[PDB]
Amino acid sequence: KSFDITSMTTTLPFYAGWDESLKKFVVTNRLLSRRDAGLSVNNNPQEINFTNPPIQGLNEGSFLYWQTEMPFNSYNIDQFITTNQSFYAP
Amino acid sequence: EPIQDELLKLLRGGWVLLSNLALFLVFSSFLHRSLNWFVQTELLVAVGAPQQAGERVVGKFFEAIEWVERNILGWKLPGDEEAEDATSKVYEVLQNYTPAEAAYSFAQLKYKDLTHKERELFHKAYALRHFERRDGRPGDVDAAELQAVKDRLDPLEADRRAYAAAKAAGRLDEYWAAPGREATYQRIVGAPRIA
Amino acid sequence: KFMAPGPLGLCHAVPDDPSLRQEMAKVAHNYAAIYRMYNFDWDPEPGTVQYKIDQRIRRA
Amino acid sequence: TVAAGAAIVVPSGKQVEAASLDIYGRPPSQLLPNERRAAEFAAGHRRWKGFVDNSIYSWTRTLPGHDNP
Amino acid sequence: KPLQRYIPQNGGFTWPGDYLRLEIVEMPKLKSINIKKTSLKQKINVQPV
Amino acid sequence: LQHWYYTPFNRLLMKFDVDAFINRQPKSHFLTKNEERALHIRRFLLSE
Amino acid sequence: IVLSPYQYEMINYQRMLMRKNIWYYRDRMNVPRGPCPLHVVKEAWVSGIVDENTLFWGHGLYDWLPAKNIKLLLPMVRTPEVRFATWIKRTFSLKPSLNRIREQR
Amino acid sequence: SLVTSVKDYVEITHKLIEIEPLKNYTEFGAVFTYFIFSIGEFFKNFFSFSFLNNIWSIPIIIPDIASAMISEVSVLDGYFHNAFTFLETPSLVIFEKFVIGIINSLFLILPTSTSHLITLRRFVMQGLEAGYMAGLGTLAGNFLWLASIILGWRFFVIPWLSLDIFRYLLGFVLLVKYIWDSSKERRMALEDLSKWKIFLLNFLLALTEQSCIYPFISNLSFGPDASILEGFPVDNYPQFLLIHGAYLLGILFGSFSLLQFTCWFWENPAFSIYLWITTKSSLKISTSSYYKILNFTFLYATMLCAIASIPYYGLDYTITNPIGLVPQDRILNQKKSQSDPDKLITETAFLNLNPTDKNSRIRDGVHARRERWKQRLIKYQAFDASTYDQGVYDFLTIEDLNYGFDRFWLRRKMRNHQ
Amino acid sequence: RNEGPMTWPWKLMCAILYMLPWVDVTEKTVYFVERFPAFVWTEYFSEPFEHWYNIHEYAPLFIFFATYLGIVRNKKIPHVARYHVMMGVMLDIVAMILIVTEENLPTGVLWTPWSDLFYALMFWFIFLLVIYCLFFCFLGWYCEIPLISEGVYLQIEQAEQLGQ
Amino acid sequence: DEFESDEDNTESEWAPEYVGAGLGLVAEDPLNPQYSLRHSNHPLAPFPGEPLKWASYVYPDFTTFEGLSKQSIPHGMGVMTFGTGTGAGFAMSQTRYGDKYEGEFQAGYAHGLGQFTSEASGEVYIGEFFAGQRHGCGMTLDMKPYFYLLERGVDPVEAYRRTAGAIMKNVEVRTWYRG
Amino acid sequence: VYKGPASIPHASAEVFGAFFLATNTALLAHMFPGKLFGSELHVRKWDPDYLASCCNEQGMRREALSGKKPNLWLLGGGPRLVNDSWERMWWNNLHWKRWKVPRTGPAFPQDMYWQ
Ligand SMILES: CCCCCCCCCCCCCCCCCC(=O)OC[C@H](CO[C@@H]1O[C@H](CO)[C@H](O)[C@H](O)[C@H]1O)OC(=O)CCCCCCCCCCCCCCCCC
Ligand SMILES: CCCCCCCCCCCCCCCCCC(=O)OC[C@H](CO[C@@H]1O[C@H](CO)[C@H](O)[C@H](O)[C@H]1O)OC(=O)CCCCCCCCCCCCCCCCC
Repeated sequence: KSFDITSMTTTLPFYAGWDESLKKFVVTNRLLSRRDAGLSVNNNPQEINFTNPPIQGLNEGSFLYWQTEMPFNSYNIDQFITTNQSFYAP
Repeated sequence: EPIQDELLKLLRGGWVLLSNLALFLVFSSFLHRSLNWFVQTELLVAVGAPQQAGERVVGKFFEAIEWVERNILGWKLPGDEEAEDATSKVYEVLQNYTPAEAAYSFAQLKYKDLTHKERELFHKAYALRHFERRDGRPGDVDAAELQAVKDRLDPLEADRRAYAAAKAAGRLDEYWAAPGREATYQRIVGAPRIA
Repeated sequence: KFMAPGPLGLCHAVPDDPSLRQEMAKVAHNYAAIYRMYNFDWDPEPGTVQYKIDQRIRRA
Repeated sequence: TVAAGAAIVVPSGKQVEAASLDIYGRPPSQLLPNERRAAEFAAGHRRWKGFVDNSIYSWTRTLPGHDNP
Repeated sequence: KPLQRYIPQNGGFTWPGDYLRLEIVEMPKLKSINIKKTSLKQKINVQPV
Repeated sequence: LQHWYYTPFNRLLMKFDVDAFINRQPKSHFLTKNEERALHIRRFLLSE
Repeated sequence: IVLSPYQYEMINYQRMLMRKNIWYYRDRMNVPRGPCPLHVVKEAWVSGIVDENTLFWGHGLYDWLPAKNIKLLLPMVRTPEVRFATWIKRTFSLKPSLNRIREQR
Repeated sequence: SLVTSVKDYVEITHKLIEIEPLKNYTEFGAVFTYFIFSIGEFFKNFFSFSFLNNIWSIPIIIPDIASAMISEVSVLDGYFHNAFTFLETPSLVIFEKFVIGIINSLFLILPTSTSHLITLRRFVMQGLEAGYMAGLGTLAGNFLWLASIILGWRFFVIPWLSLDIFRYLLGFVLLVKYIWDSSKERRMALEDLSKWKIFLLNFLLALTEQSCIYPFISNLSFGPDASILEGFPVDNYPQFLLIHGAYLLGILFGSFSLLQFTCWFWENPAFSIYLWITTKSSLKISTSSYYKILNFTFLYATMLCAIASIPYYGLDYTITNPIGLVPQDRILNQKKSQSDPDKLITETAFLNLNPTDKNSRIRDGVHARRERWKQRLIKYQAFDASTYDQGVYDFLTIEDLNYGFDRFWLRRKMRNHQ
Repeated sequence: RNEGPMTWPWKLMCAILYMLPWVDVTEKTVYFVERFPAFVWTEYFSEPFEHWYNIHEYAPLFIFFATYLGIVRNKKIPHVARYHVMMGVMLDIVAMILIVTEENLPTGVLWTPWSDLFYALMFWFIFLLVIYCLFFCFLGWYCEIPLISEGVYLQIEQAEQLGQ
Repeated sequence: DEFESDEDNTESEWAPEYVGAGLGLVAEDPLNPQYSLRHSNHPLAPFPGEPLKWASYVYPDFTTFEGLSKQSIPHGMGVMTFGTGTGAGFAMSQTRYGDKYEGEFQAGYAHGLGQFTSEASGEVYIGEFFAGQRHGCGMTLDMKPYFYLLERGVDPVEAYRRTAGAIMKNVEVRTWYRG
Repeated sequence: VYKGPASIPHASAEVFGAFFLATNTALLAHMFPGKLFGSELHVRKWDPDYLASCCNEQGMRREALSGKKPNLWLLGGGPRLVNDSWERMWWNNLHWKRWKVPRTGPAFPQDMYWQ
């Protein structure tokens, strides 16, 4: 008997496009890496790095804008409300 | 009976229907917007102060008069300086009233290796920008020192991007002739690079 | 059209890449494992797992 | 009103070069489409403020100070 | 109370990555020199930092 | 009134519509209470 | 089958819970396919793209199940027009094509 | 759109903070300046053809393995990996596609839609030539749309499909004008311009979205497809051209043959059924009141075809989508002036309301309606009218809002004597 | 006798007077909107109209007397505007007849879902009549309702000579 | 009076039960242990009001969640990809852009069984999680030489043939207490 | 007996009768799918996304067989040339694709429940 009880399958959807090395029209399941999807685009030989699509920091105005939309929140802003600060340090 | 006459008559009928429906919707929108003011005036009558409601109505007329005086003619209308100081914008509150400890840059929590200078560079780039600080001009952050700090932390991603850049051009053996690339190939993969 | 899960997929040709057919066999194996948990035989054959289970139920 | 306002608002090429060269570091026709419109708007807003200051506000400030509430 | 849902939203009056930063906040603005003091229309209710 | 709300004379039209709807399924899909109990028992013994 | 009033009210309650459902199914590559309201499910059933053994998910379930084992899905799908058109498509389009593709390869 | 122009204006005013700050967002000089500039550029682009010089298409380039999802690539017992890649690839097939085209054309002309009803009304109330031109109009419009899909003419198909609300309004205007013309029972003989009118009506109705009565039968096709609009596998360019041309010619030949059969049926066999109804039936009806109820039945059927899509869509999709909004847009929930919890835009405040949202009719001083169904839940909007997958339930349960005796018992103040 | 067309202020006044029967049936909207959510905007549109038509108990009787004595009999006003005013009054009377009918239902029917169907049909029928008449009022045309519009024509030609 | 002359104290008011993973409970019905979950917020508790929903979320930091949700909270099964910030109860220094967790979620935390994968460092962990914090038995692999050689244009079969033995010799199997 | 000046159009009572009966019948036909002589009432023949996907399929296949690199045509529009976010660059096609579920419809319940 095998170690696996269920089979591990790749679970990626397919799409059509040009291959540039085979030089052919191809159906494939090769998508762009998640390490750089959303950060950059290449619509020319030159590359555009986008300036604000992931937020990389937060102040009180932008925290008030995105208060119920974040996956986390830190102590750094929540010091200044006493019930929240008691939740962090009981 | 010609096609042109039928299209023009259809166009005129559609225009008159749409214009009258838009006028009805504009009146209904005004009637939805202004209900609270009429309700407060009616409550001021019904509480037992019938003379103060006329003051509210003529105050609305006098507010229209004051708007005409201030905006078209341009007169001072004294007391406006005390009204201007009562309110402020969000970025002005950030410039004047907030501590620097109420802003962070996601990388002072992620990297423990950061010095104080890289910490304030990340703070000025991502936490409080040049419009959110008092003595802040555009171009405060260099974005070349920031790239150097972002390459010092996680250097292998920078190596991967350098490889992709050299492969897009024709400088691949110029990539491999850098003084550390063969050594890090030897360290990661336990055999020397045959190719 | 070979990817369609109904009768329309069965009458169409799978390409001759061996790794793709390996993947299709694995997906079908997982689907059969899901199917066996909800669909049962009325009269199970002696020597099978369901026959053993039914014998224990009757004994209980 | 639309054409009469557009005579006041719409700037010429020298205002657009002037509004581009101080807001941005670059001369025009070297910009993204969204950042050309900022220079055009700044030139038009400067024209509007200048017109209001020299042609409407030069003679309406005779100080009839009254009519408070 | 009806509890609030933590779903990210789309649209708005801004392009993504920005917030409304000319929004009016009831909070005063102090000039550098005060003389013949009277009062403030909008007060600073929480004074310590 | 909760008991009177569900009397058959008050639910008659519903009894027509469901009788159409449930008859669109294959006949072998109808099960006895003993059969559904037995199938539940077989499911968790197969898990063991 | 003679149903009790208890069974009638249970079917009606389940129909109330399932009125607004949007369905999804998996294909032979374990890839989920598009948003399926009930009429899209009927079109896919008539065309032969799905059948009663296809894995489905909707509200009320934790995991993906074959369509025959999901309660009330098949009575919702199997309209008389759907049954007639499914029989027409199976008899005169897909089975001759299956015999042709068995003989040709 | 309008929302995109507002976003661009807000971006400009945020840029102007470092140079010349504004008083507020709605300062009159800046708003007037931007309005003049934007309407000037809109008219400049409208005198041009903005659907002609813009970019609608992109090339698709597949990433190599070094740039792909590296953690998803696994090697299975050596020599295999799961990064899949495959190509899409006598005169009997030409004849086969011709015959399949004839059968699928037979599937096209089943009388289940709006245009077939208009053609039948022109065959009955008016002469043979009127019905012939109506049928020719549906044939030509269906052929143009089908050939555009088969041959892959995206320059027409995709910009035309992008204007969806305009297509819906065009269908409404055409049907309402036809209903008003048909309600006046006008009767000339037949002239060339009046011949071209009815052809143009059925041709233009073929390009819109219309109602159907037997959609699963009508969308059946011979062959392994979900519709009659899917292509065939071919090996090179002339095989593509010949195979799809043969299929299109089969569609055309079958459609013209069915039109000739319809004309032949409406010349002589129709009068046999007509005299069987009007003389051999035991019912006693005149010939001037049978036509009256026939005209009313045709009017009722085409009015139902014009009305049916109105409960189908909400006002979000038909109104706020052309404005430029997305579903559950952030400006539908934006409140004005922090300390005030009321919505900034009251014109769309009805969209996406929870049952636990407060009702505004309970404010003091308001002489609103009496709502006896809500008297025991008076602080909330105590009904559930939710859509696709947007239902939210917090201490007002699903059963209390819309099930059985719980819902019935909560609304008992409707049925007090007074 | 004025035979001219309607102009826009008469259209606006007639639209408000057509909002009156919607105000009189707007309680029963929930029994229709529950089944067809696309019409949920009809739950919220008429709220300030409900407020202003109930400022006093004697307000709608005053409105009916004022419109009948000052618009319908006045021959200088164009005939189609008087037609639309009398149509609004007749639709109001039809809605009040429906209210009288729903307040005399027996107690056995009132505790069944048949009452829910009756409420939904009340709202939907008045809403359909109002939408149809508002469409033809914004066009500026005559619209003929069966069993209603002939009485409207007779009442106009009766109110006219209501002097000699 | 039952409604106005009685108030609940803070320490004696009713709350839903905490059951954790849900194992080891006493079954009221021996044939149906799930019936014992009915007083809790466990993801398999029967009839929790609103249905469990298929959520696809993109957060402003570009963390994404895909999977089952309860009242918009990730609470069943699914996949979380990490953006510039963090998620699933992980600490901020653990994740990088493009890392992945797959497995069980309760109340927004990684809780139960799962797999953590990082493309940037090559670390793989398979095993148990308690409140996002790596608790119980686990297996750790370093897949960095294979990933490194794949990023420099080596086809995967040749890369696996070069790196598989050194990857297999360095597998670690351990017990973790709290991270 | 006086109706009007006859230069202002009069709509007949048959128009309202057809409108009234057609609205009520459309509502009843939407509530009961499967009972319209065994059928139901649809408001379109083909999904626009389905039609566009077929047209893109044939277009790129014809482009590939002619020896060129194929192009995908996007519903809503192509990209904007910006540099601040990916979502702003691809806003028009994203706006088309976000409206998928209400474009498919319907906005009323798909199955009948008896209250
Ligand atoms: C494609 C071309 C089409 C024409 C282009 C028309 C676009 C016109 C641009 C107008 C810009 C209006 C300013 C928007 C300010 C929003 C700023 C914001 O943060 O909101 C925030 C502000 C509220 O914010 C507060 O407002 C206070 C005012 O009391 C303060 O003064 C400050 O503004 C602010 O603190 O919201 C608004 O004021 C509500 C506006 C919502 C509606 C947007 C304008 C829509 C009007 C367009 C109608 C014109 C249609 C013409 C069509 C012609 C083509 C056929
Ligand atoms: C860029 C800025 C974004 C702005 C987006 C603007 C959306 C514009 C929608 C405009 C349509 C609304 C009309 C204004 C309603 C006036 C009354 C109002 O404010 O009510 C305001 C009410 C909302 O009511 C509010 O509700 C709140 C609930 O939270 C509270 O109860 C408040 O007290 C109450 O005021 O809204 C309506 O009832 C909306 C009804 C709109 C439907 C009218 C049917 C007619 C539809 C148009 C017909 C088109 C015909 C085809 C034409 C062809 C051309 C396409």
